[PDB]
Parts: sequence; C-alpha cells; structure tokens
Amino acid sequence: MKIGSGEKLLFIGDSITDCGRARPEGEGSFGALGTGYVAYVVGLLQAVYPELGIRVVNKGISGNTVRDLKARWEEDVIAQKPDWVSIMIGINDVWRQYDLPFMKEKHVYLDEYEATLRSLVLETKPLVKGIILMTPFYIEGNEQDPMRRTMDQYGRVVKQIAEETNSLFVDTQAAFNEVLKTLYPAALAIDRVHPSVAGHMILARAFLREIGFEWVRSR
Amino acid sequence: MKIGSGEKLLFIGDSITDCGRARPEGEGSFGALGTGYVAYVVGLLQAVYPELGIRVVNKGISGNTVRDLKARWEEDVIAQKPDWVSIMIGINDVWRQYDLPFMKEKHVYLDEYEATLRSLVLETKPLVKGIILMTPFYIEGNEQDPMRRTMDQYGRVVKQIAEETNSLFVDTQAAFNEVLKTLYPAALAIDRVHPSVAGHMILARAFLREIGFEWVRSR
Amino acid sequence: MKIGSGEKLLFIGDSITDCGRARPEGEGSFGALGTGYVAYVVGLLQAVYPELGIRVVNKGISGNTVRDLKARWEEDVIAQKPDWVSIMIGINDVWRQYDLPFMKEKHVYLDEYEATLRSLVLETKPLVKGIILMTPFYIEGNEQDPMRRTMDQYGRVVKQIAEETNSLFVDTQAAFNEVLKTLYPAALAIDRVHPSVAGHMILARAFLREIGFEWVRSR
Amino acid sequence: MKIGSGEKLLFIGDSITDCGRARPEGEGSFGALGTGYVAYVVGLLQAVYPELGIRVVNKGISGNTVRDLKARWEEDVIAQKPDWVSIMIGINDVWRQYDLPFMKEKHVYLDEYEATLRSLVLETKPLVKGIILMTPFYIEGNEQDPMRRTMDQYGRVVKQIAEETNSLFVDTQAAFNEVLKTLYPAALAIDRVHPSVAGHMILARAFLREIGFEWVRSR
Amino acid sequence: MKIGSGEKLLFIGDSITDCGRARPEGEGSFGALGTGYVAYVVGLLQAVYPELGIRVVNKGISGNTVRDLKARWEEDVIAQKPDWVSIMIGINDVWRQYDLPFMKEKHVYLDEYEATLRSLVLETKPLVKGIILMTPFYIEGNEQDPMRRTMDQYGRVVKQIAEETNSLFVDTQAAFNEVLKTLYPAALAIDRVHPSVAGHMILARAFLREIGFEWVRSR
Amino acid sequence: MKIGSGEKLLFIGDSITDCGRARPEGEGSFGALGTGYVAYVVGLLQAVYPELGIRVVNKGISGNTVRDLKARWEEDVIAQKPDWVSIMIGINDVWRQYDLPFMKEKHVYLDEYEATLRSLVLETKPLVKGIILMTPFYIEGNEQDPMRRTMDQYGRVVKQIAEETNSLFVDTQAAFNEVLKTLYPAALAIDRVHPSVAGHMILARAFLREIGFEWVRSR
Amino acid sequence: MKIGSGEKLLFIGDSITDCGRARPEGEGSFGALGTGYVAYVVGLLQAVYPELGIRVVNKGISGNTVRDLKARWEEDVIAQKPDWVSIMIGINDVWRQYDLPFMKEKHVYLDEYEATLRSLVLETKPLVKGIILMTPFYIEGNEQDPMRRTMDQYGRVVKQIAEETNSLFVDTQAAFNEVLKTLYPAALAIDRVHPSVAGHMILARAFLREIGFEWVRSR
Amino acid sequence: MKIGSGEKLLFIGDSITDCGRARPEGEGSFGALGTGYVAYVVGLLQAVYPELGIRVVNKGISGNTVRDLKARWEEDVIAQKPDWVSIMIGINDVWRQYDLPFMKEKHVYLDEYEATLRSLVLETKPLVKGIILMTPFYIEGNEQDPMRRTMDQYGRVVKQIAEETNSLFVDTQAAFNEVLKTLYPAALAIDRVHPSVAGHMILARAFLREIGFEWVRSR
Ligand SMILES: [Cl-]
Ligand SMILES: [Cl-]
Ligand SMILES: [Cl-]
Ligand SMILES: [Cl-]
Ligand SMILES: [Cl-]
Ligand SMILES: [Cl-]
Ligand SMILES: [Cl-]
Ligand SMILES: [Cl-]
Repeated sequence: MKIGSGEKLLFIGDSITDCGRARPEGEGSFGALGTGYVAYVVGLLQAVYPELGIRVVNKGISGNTVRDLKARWEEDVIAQKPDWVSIMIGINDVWRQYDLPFMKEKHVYLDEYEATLRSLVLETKPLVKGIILMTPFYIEGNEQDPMRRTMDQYGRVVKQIAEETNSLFVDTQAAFNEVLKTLYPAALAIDRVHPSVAGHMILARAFLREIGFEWVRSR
Repeated sequence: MKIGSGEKLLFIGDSITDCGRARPEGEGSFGALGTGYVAYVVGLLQAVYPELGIRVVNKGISGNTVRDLKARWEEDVIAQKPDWVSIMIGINDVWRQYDLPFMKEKHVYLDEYEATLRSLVLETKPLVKGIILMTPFYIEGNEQDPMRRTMDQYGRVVKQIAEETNSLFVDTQAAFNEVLKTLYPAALAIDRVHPSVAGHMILARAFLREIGFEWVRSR
Repeated sequence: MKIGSGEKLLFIGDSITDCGRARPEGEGSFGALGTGYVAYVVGLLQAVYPELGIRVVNKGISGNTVRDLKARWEEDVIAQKPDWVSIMIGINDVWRQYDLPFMKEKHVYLDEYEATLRSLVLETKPLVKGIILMTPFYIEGNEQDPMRRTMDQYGRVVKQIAEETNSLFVDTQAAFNEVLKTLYPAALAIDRVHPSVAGHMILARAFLREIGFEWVRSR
Repeated sequence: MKIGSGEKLLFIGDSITDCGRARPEGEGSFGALGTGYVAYVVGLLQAVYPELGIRVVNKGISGNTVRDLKARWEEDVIAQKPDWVSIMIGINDVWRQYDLPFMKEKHVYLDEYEATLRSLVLETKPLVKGIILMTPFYIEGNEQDPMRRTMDQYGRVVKQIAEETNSLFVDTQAAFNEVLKTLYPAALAIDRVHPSVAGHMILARAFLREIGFEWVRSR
Repeated sequence: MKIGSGEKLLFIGDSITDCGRARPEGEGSFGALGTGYVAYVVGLLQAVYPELGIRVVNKGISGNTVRDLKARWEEDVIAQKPDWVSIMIGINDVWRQYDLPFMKEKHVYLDEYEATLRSLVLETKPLVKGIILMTPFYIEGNEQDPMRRTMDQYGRVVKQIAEETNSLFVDTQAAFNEVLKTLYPAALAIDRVHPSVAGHMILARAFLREIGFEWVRSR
Repeated sequence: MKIGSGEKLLFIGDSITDCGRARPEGEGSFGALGTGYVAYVVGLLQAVYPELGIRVVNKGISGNTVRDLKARWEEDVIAQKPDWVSIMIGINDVWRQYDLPFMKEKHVYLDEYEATLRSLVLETKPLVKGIILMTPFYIEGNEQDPMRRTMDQYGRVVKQIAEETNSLFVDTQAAFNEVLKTLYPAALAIDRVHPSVAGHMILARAFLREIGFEWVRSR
Repeated sequence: MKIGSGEKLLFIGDSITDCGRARPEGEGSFGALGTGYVAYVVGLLQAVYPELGIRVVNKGISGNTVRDLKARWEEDVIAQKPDWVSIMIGINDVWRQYDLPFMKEKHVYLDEYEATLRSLVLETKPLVKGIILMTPFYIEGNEQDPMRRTMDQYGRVVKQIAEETNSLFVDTQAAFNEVLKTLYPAALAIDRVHPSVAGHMILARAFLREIGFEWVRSR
Repeated sequence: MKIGSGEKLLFIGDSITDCGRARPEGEGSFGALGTGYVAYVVGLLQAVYPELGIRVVNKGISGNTVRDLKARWEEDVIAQKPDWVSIMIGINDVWRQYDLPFMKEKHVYLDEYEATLRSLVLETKPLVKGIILMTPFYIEGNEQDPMRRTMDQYGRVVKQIAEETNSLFVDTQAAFNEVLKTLYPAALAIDRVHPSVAGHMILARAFLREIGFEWVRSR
C-alpha cells in the first residue's frame, strides 16, 4: 500500500471524478465524495485498511479540461496540502473536438494538453509524497474510431509524463479495453464516457492495483 | 403530396417518435405531438399546406420494440381509424441486444422482428389508405460497428417489407449517413440514438421528401 | 446561402426570438437556443449545411421593445462580434398600446421606433457582414383590426429601413397572411402573437428563404 | 331579488365558470367556488344580502362543451337538487371549430348545441325553482370576425331557449361589448376568452343585474 | 366618481391590502394587485369606468403597523407620486397587544398610532389630490370583546383624523357590523381578521361607495 | 395510573387529535402519532412510566364530526382491539353550524350528537377495559359568545354520558378557561380551535391528570 | 419557579436544542422555537404559568461544539441581553472523536472543552440573573461503551463547572439512565443522540425540575 | 467462481439489500439494482468477469422481516426462475423487538424466524441451482449488547440452516467485527444498521469471497 497512515489523498479531474461530490470541500463523508470511482476507492480502503486513517478529498468538476484544472490548481490542490494527488483529465479536452467541432477554442489540442499537464505535475511534485496520473479513456473498442484514436494519443502523453516525472500511472483505457473484448460500449456507457457502476469499479480497481492495494492482506 | 386533404395521419414508434407526446390521445396542434420530428413534420405541412386540413396523431411510446407495438396495435392504431400510418420501430429491438446483452427476453431478434412487423403491415394495409415504413437508425458512421451493422440489417427488412407491400419507405439511416460524412456522432447525439433538433430535422426532412413535400410549392 | 463558413449569426428580439433560450450566452447547444424559430433555423442549417460550421447565438429577451434592445445593444450585440445580426422587434412596442393603453410611456410610437431601429442598424452595419431585418407580426387576418393595422405600419418602417440600409428583409406578416387565408388565428396562436410549432416554422422558413437556404442543395 | 332565502344556486359551465373550483363538490365559502365570476357573485350577495342564507355550488369544468354537460348532468346537476341552475356554455362548442378546425369530432355544431341545451333546460325546469341562461361570449368587438359571428349565433339560441322556457337570461356578449367600445380585447383577455378580474366583474355584474341585485338596497 | 381620468390611486396598509400583490411595484396588472379588496376595486372600476384610465398601485405589506408604514413612506408612497392615497392600518398595531401580549415594543398604542398616522396624512396631503382613510377592523360582533373594543378606539382616531384633515373616510368596522347582525365571525374569517371573498367585497364596496362609484352610471 | 401495563390505548377524534398522524395505522413511537397532545401524552408516559409498556394508536382524522366517527368505528376502533379508547369529538359538529351556517347537512345538531356518541360509548364499553371522554372546547373566554355557548352544551352531553357510563372524563374547556383568565384567545390560537404547543400541552396535562399521572412518582 | 416575570430565557447548544428553530432570531412564536425540548419547556411554562410572560429564545445550531458556541457567543448570547442562559453542549465535541476518528482537529478534547465552557460561564455570569448548565448525553446504558464513557467524563466536567460557578445544573445523562433501565436505546433514538418526542420530554422535564417548575402549582 | 455463465442471480432481503432498487422488477445494469452491496457485487463481477454473462435481480424491500419474505416468495422469487438466490434477512425481525418493544405483533421471534427461513430454503432449493445465506448483522462490537447478542443468535440459525441444506454461507457479522476492532460503530453507521459505502463494501467483499471471486484472476 503506497499510501501511509494519516495521509491526505486528493483526486481531481472532470465529471468522472466529480460524480456529484459536495462543493467546495469534497470531504467530511461519502455523500461528499460523490457516487463513482472515488467513493469506491475510499470504501474499499476503509473496508480493508480501516486503521490507515487516510483522508480523501474530491476536487472533480464536471466539464473540465486540463486548462480548467490549471486555472483552479492553487486553490483546489496546492492550498489543500495533499500528500498524494491523483489526476484524471483529458476526456473533455478531446470530446470538444468531436461534439463542438466548430468551436475550436473549446478544444485543447495535444501539445497544449501535454505542456499544461506537465506543468501541473512539476509544480506539485516537490510539495507531495506522490502523484498518480490516470489516463483519460473512451469506452469504444475500435482503435480507429476517431475519438478513440485521439483519446489514445492523449493517454500516451500521460504515460510519457508519468515515466519522466516518476509519477504513478493508471492506464484506464487498457482496463476498459479488456472488458470491451466482451461487452459492446452500450452495456457500460450509453455516451461512451459516463460509465455504469461496473465502469466505476473498473476505474477504482485499476487505481487500487497501482497503489498496491491487496484485496485480502498478507501481514 | 401523397397525403391528401382531410386525412388522418398516425405516427407510431418508440421514443424518437414519442418525444414527450400527450398520452394517451397524442393530438393535435398545441404540444400533444411532442417535440421532435413528428411535430416538425406537422409544423412544416401546416406552414406550407395549411389548406390540406390534415389531422395528426402521435402514438409513439418510449422504450417500445415491435413486440410492444403488436400488443397495443388494436387500441392505438386500428381503433383510431387512420388514413395513413407511419411506423418507425427497431431501434430498441436492436439496442437491448447491446446494452442488456444477457437479458435475452428483452431482445427482439430478426425473426421475431420480421414476422411481427410483416404481420402488422399486412393486417393494417387494407384498413387504411396508405403506410409509410421508416427504417430504424443508429448514428454511427462505421458500417462495421456491431450495432450499426445489426441496425442496417433490420433496415433491410423494413425496406423489403415496404416493397412487398407497396408501402412508402424512408431510409432514415441513409439520411444520417449523409451528415455523418461531416460530423462525428457526438455532434448529433451523445448516445447515438436520441438526436438534437438538427437530427430531428434530418428525420422530418427525410419523411417529407418521401411524401412529395415541396419546400416552395411549384404551381 | 448568404452565410459563410465559420461565421457567427446572432438573433435578437423579444419572446418570439428568446423562446426560453439559455441566459446569458444563448449558445453552446440547442437547449441554449430555446425551442422556436431560432432553433429550427439552426437545425435546418445543420441538417442541410453541416459543413458550414456556423455559430449561432440567441439574444432574445421576452417583453422587449426596441427601446430595450438599444439599452443592451453594446453588451448583447456589439461585444459578441457577430458576422450577421438578425433583428425582429416591434411586437411589444405595439402590443403595449393595446394591452396597457393608459400606461403610455410603456408605448413606443412609430417615430421613436423608426429612429431607434435605424440607429441600431447604422451602428452595427460597419461591424458585420450583414443584417437581416425581420418585420414584427400579428396573427390576425383583418387589416382593419386596430392592432393589426398598427403592426403593419411598423412593418412598413422595417421594410423602409432595410431598403435604405441595404439590409436583408423578411416580411413575417406576409408569410402569416398567406396561411391566414385558410386558418383562423386561434389555430396558430391563441393570443395572436405566440405561435404554435407551425407558426415558428412559418418564421424559420421565411428567414431561411431570405438567406438563400436550399431545401435540397444543387451543387 | 329573484333568488330567495334558503335556496341552493348551482352554476355550471366551462373554465369561465370553473376558475379552479374544488372538485368534485364545488362548495362553499372558503375557496371551493374558484376565483372568478361565481365567487364574486357569491361574495357580493353575502356582502349585501347576508340574511338570504343562499347556498352556492360551482360545477364548472374547464374544457366543457354542452355535450360534456349532458354526460354529467344527472350526477352534477339533478342529483344536487338545486333550486336555481345557472348555465353558461358554448365557448368551447364554438372555439374548437376555430382552434382545431380539422378535428371535427371535437366540434359541437349549432344543431347539436341547440338540441342538447334545449333538452337539458326542458328536463331540468320542472325539477327546480328557476334557470338562468347565460350566453357564451367572445371578447372581440368586430361582429364580422368569424368566431365572434358564430358566438353571437350560439347566443341567439340561448336567448331563444330562455324565452321559450321562461328562463332568466344574461347576455354576456352585450356586457362585454359595452366595455369594448373603450378597450381593445388585449386589455381584458389576451386569448379573447379568459378574462382579467375586470372581465369576471363584467360577468358577475351582468348576472347580478338580471337576478334583481341592488348595490345599495332601497328599503 | 372622485377619481379623475389618468390619475394614480395608491393603496397601502397590511396583509388585508397586500393580499399577495407583486413586489415591489404592485402594478402592471392584477396578479400584481393581489387577490383581495384592492383587486376587486380595480376590477369594478375598469368594468364600469373603463375610459377613466386610472392607474392603481398596491403597496400593502403583510404584518405592518403604522410604525412600519412610516419607515417606508418616502420610497413606497412619496416617490410614487400618487394622486390619491388610501391607507388602511391599525389591525397589527392592535393585534400584537393580544397575540404577543408580553412583547410590548411590538405594540403600537393609541397615542403613538394617532400621531404617526396624523404625520403621514400631513406630510402627504400637500402632494396629492386626495387621501382616503379606511379604519382598521375586527370581525367580531361583541363590542366588549377586548380586541374589538381596542380596535374601535383606533377606528375612532382614524375618523377624527379624517375629519380634521378633510380626508375621505371609510368605516370598515361599520360595514362589517351590519353583516355581523346575521353571520357569526367564523363564516367570514376564521381568525377574525383575514376575510373570505365576501369580506373583501364588503371592503371594496365600502371603499367604492366613499369615492362616489355608481353600480349603474346615470350620465 | 388508570392505564396499566401492557395495555393498548387508542385516541380518536378530529384534527386536534390527528395533528398529522400516519394514516391509516397511526402508531407508534417515531412520528406516526402526530405532533400535538396525543404525542405529548405518549412522550410524558414514556418519560415517567417507561416500564408500563403501553401501546398507543392515533386514529384522529381532520374534519371529523361524531357522524364521521360512527361511519369508521368498526374498522378504526373495534377492529383494533384496544384496551382503552379516548374520544374527543364535537368541535366540527358545532363549528360547521357557525362557519357554514347554510349548509345544514354538514351540521351535527345536539340530538344527532347525543344519540350517536351515546351509542358509540355503549357499544364500545363492554369490548374494552375503559373509555375516556374528553369534551370538545373552544378557545374563547366569553360564555355568551354563541359558538362557545353551544360548545359548552355539547360538553355537558359528554360529561353526562361519561357519568352514566362510568367513563373517565376530561373537561378540556375548563382547562382552557383557566389560562383564558390571563390570555386572550389569539395568544393560544388564532382561529380559537387549533392551538399552539402550549394549547396542546394544556390538553395533554388535562388528559394525564385524569388518568392519575404523576409528574414525579411518589413512591 | 426560578424564572421571574417578564424575564428573557435563552437556550443555546447543538441540534438537540436547535430542533429546526427559526434563524436567526429563534423567537416570535413556537415554529421559531423548533419542535424539541425547548418548545416543550415553553409550552409547559405557558400552560402552567401564563401570567409570567417569559420571553424565550432559541439559539441552538446543529453540529456545534463548544468551540462553535464561543465563536458566536457575542452575537448570539451577549447581544441578546438574556436574563437566564441555558447551555447544553458537548455531544459533538465527543461524537467527532468516534464518527471521524482520523480528523482530530474536529475533536474538542476534555481540557479544551472544560476551559472553553468555563470561559463562557465566567463571561456571562456578571450579565445575567442565572445560568443553567445541562450536561451532554448519550443514549446508551453501557457505561463502558467508549462513547458513553467519554460522554460521562464531559458531563462530570459540566457538573464541576456548575458547582464552582453557582450555576444551576441538569444531569441529562442521569435522566436518560433511569429510562434506559427499561428501554434499549433504539426505542428512544436510533443514532443514540437524537431522541423521539419521549426523549425530548425527558429533557424538558429534567430542565423544568431544576428551575422549580410545579406540574400543579400550590399557591 | 461458484456462479457460472449465463446464470440468473436473485438477491432478496430488507433495506440493506434494497438500497433504492427499481420496483417491482429490480434489474439490470443502469440503477435498477440500487446503490449498495448488490450493485457493488454486480459491478465487480462485470469488471472482473465480464464474460460470465450473469443476470442479476434485486428483490430487496425496505422494512421486511422473514414473514414478509414468505408472503411474496412465490411472486418475487419462485416466479423469477432464478438459478441462484441470495437471502439476507433478520435485521428487522430482531430490531423491532428493540425499537418497538411493546408492539409484539411486529416482532418475529426465533421460533417463527427459524421455521420460516428453514421452510423457504427447503422449498426453494430443488428449484434452483444454488442458495447463498447471508447472516443478518448489527454494527456493534460488544457481544453483550442485547441487540447484538440476539442478532448473533439469529445468525447461528442462518449458519445451521445453510449447513443442513448445503447452502453457501456468508457471515456478515464476522466481516463487520473485523473492522470494529478499529472503528467505533458511528464511523460506519450512525444507527448501527445502515452503513456507509465502506460498509456496503464490507458486505460485497464478504459475499464475493464466498462465491470464489478473485480480485485478480490467477490463470
Ligand atoms: Cl465531464
Ligand atoms: Cl426509445
Ligand atoms: Cl415578448
Ligand atoms: Cl374552457
Ligand atoms: Cl397583516
Ligand atoms: Cl378538525
Ligand atoms: Cl448536532
Ligand atoms: Cl430495513
């Protein structure tokens, strides 16, 4: 378990992270953590490692791009003095290119995305024990579907950045791809982005695996 | 214009047709028709052919497959004594196979779909002045996506039944496919089924063209 | 098609234009465009000219007179940097004279109306590619009904102004008059102002015809 | 005062009479009567003739034609054992011909209207102490407007039936026509049917005058 | 009719006057005038004197004493530039003495009431054509009931003031007393203060009689 | 304490007893009892006699007269197999004579009231361990007010029936009358019927005293 | 009765005291006092000592610790100029240690609690006639349950402070303990803190006993 | 994994199982399963065993005891033709003895509980592929608390019935007891019954472990 006792773990990102969490503080309880992967992570950590006393904050905001995370970073991350920061961003940065293809300033293209996300990691890294970078995802099994293909480019940037900055790394697309060998996207997410409880469990498990969670602990 | 003065035109189908129409009666001019292609069709006919004196009934019901249509056909179609019946069904017949793949009783497979729709058309045809068969559709430009591929199969059945019964036919998939050369699905419908105003216009226009509507009447 | 690719088309006026659009920005989607003629115009443009990538903003506000448009012109029009501005105003300017006949300062009489609307066009014209002036209307077939007779005076001023300023021009009263040869006003609008979907289609079609829309495109 | 002590007075009609009255019972003093002319009539009688001890029932139902009145006449009128029955019906009988011109089954034409209303009056008359027949009305000052012209015809039928049956008669059209020499319809009722408080007062006053109400009692 | 053409008549007082009127302007329509005696007055004036074009404003506020009227007089009366001001206040000034008998600073005793109401009349009188002073009331027939007995003291002060300042005068208690010879208070007002439509008609008629209203006009 | 361990105590009456209790069951500890004297009685018994193990059912219904009690007596009382039945009825029996004086069928006059209540008590008495008869009341200190005078008459009937049947008796009027030496009715109940918390306490205390409750248990 | 005529009694504490009272003033009526022990106290005082004319204010706020009371003391207590202050605090100070055991700064430990509560009493005492200190409580009969055991430590501090400062003193835990010899906590409070009406009566009675209330007065 | 491909798994129980599931059908993937352990179980199975193709039905109903289960067993279990039935019942059977101790008919004592649950298991077992019996639980670490002591007794019955019938068994009490070595109940469930997300995870994990779930599949 990478996370130590008494430490503060802060999650930020878009609606997948937000999942209706309490604004502004996103702590004090679960209703406050929302009803998606963040809550599930915290539930499983408390169920299996109750003695850890990990404090968890949810700063997701629906609709955010990486450009939006930067604009609120000081107040919503730095000022919170987290020990661990998990970031999952990029869905909107890409989605806007496909749902509003003629409003191009709402689009965050890959080179701006890369430099901005890099900037967040570099700023934060000296201040925390660790960073976990989760890739964005798109629940679509065809690598050549345009939005899937773009999403994968963004996820490769995330992985680049995690390697270079020694951050932890969760390939959420890889976790979905495995399930997509069986299920058509509709069975997980009608809009290919916002998943069922099952999709949130896919995400939570992928995050827990990267931080060394054990489903049945050995010592 | 295939529809002639004084006639009663009855639309039946699923949510795409329903679009919040008034239940049970579904008529006429002031919101009972719902807020999608059916209301637009009726709007445009009134704007351009006010003297036709057409009455219009919306018997769409959210969720319906062709099995559901059969179960209420006597009360919602035959007992309304329509002159013209337009049918657009198959989206749920297909979609349940993909979004609830293990709930097989909810699925209406091609054999049930062909036999049922054929039977409804054959029985209705001598009771009415004419039938318009609209294909189902899926807003997805990749013919090899599995749900699009199945939807196209269901559409072939509709086309074949219309030819065999000398019904009017609207290929709604072809109408979307034209726009999908420019737009990714997300620009028209986040779930690839329930479209924007623009998608409802694609549908209304495809319906109108088939019934001989003119935007500006030539004579 | 007068409107070119990537251009911004801004609609302003009263409740007929507003039709419940999102405040303040009236863009980002259709819910944002409201549910009347503006939305229908945008739907039809996207259905038939999806490659245009026209951006459309709705600045209608319910209850407005031309005196109200002027008071918000800088923020709601100039600051938006539109390429095309469509104006439809005058219904309230006239209606107040008939529903509050003893509150005369709520009335905008024809000479103030003319100079004010002229002032808006002259200010705007150097800043945009084009202006479309739509007349007000009153859904009433008797030319001698007092409010109809006043409305027609205002519509003649609009046409004057469009001619003199080389603006495009939509005679909405003419479009309604044709339909009123068949339908009594009640069938279109119970208050003779706020129309059914059919009346909104009358308006949208009249606007589309003036900007060179083709229902089936020729090249 | 034609109404005498201890008597039960029952008003029936459409929305103009209903005005949100309590269903099914429609009585008595604290809001069950609704918020239009019926409540005003009852108010004024109580203010000026408190000792009359009149009981009042409101059986108005929004939407009703005379066909609808016939269908519930036994339960809503005869079974209430009223002493006096006031009827105001015909607005919807007529209006449906104009607002839904192609839905002919919703229309109640003059032959059905005369025969039905005649029959209801003839049957009720020997069961009760008296009947008050109020004309329908349309708030429109042009006798040649088509709906006003039809409404006036329906009113003649009411007048002729009242004379033939020695019923009291209130000409509600004449009462509006007097005010319409000063005001355009929009100042009293935006849809020309559902009036302001002032219109309900016009109605209440016309009713009261016919039953021999005095504003200040002479003796 | 004391009130002349085009003049502005402003009503102020407590909940009996307010009766749910629109804040802050209490004009522009009837919903804006609330649903009690003020609205009825305006309805009757418009029904019988539509050509007068009287503008009517309602500044009642629920819970007010005369101490509250003074605190808002400049903004809610003077600044409105009325031609006629009707005041009805004193119910709360007295009620507080009986429902909160141990919170004595919420009480406005008769000498403060008198001087304050006098001060309002004297301030206003040079600025307007006329003032109408309506007494408070208490719907209770026993002169010796403590609250009735106090209310009557306040009403005698009102009458004093009207005489001395040449204001018009409406004894609302006298109008209720007459009806209370027949009806127990419960039949008019369950709390002996807030009346039924009948009680509001009692009030409206008493006001109309004092300003010279004619139920059927003679010239 | 007249009520003994393990017994079921059932309260029936009108709104004073109801006070928003759960329908139909009306039991037990967590809000089903409503928010007036019945809940307070049950609260205090539990606070001071927790070991008594008393079960309590609230069958009060807003609006009821003794006629209404008779109509549901079999299902709401006899079929509950109570040990003790407390009845408080008569307020509406009387009040309808005053608030709806001309709706005579709603009135339950003294002959119907005595005969009915007598009959209910006689029939119930051998089926249960005991009966508590509570008078109705009116919060009005003037014995010569007409509704108070009638209420006192109805209370005499209750007292006489309790004596004749050896029922326990609570004179609720006497309990209010004591407080009314200090307070005007408005301090306890604006409508003279529905009291504050303090009035419900007056009632609860009067009930408790009659059943031998001790505030501090002597032994 | 310790409390004298015309005096102001102010209650402060957490949700047990607040019980939905009106913010900010918590006076003017009962709705304003909320629906728990404070309201019951006031009801019983008014029922039995109506002539006292005691003014009662409720400043409870849900969630408060003693640290929260101090932060609002000047505005919510001192500025109110009470004659008597009742304080009940400590439930949250302790609860946080058990429901958020890893957010230790939300915890108020016993030495901070003691000094803070002492500080409130010492500040206030010169300004008022009297102070009543109510212990916190926990509805749990096992003295060795951890939260019960902590609560008792806090209650012993309260008693210490009351003795040293000559404050009145209510041991709410003692009052509950007696009832807990019969009832399991669930029957009083599902969360062992927020009680039923019965628990609120336990509290109100314990407070009334300490201020010398008599259930039936002797002079 | 004890559950095998294509099978239907049906969960029944009380609120812990219900957790707001869709009534009556309780299936499948998009919210119909509710928001507690059942949805989590289904989520995790899908994340880790998507190919199993398991269908899941939630027939939990808030409030139920085993008596309630018997009454709807035919329609809610047998008629669903499940392959696997999981039962978790006993919490209310027990809790009613403690929260409503004097309402003995609401209690289901050990004899009724054993006989009923035994009978339901014996009857169901030959109709289905397998049964999973989950104990009830109480989140309370003191074995000598009276409700915990009774709950443990009911759990022994469940364990004994599962052994006798060769059912799978989940000891939910043991799963909570492990976490209760660290946390006081209030950190998991304020009422000791309805847990947080973390408690639902404790339950889901205990269920999954018993059916042979692997967090990471070995082969
Ligand atoms: Cl988002
Ligand atoms: Cl659908
Ligand atoms: Cl408007
Ligand atoms: Cl109507
Ligand atoms: Cl008031
Ligand atoms: Cl009642
Ligand atoms: Cl609290
Ligand atoms: Cl439950």
